[PDB]
Amino acid sequence: LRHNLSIDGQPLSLAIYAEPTDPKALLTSMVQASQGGSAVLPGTLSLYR
Amino acid sequence: VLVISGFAVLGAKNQPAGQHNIDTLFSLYRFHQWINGLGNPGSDTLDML
Repeated sequence: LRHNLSIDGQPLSLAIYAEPTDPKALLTSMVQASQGGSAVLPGTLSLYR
Repeated sequence: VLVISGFAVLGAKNQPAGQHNIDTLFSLYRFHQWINGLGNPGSDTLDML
């Protein structure tokens, strides 16, 4: 009587389902980087044409 | 980016740069997860990082 059950202890009020929050999806993206050139070496002038 | 910053923008515990151990390993793992979750603006995010 105190816990509001039946004669055999079965609950008189149906327990709520408590539907979960459920998982979510994941995402990824691209990443870039930048660089410069190398020092220009003075070409040793040959004799050819 | 990490090597250019020299672990200064990564941080370290009781050591300069970073020693090859579990603390830096976990830090790098969490950092990579954060980079993956960054999203499309992650490129610019790392750019000003």
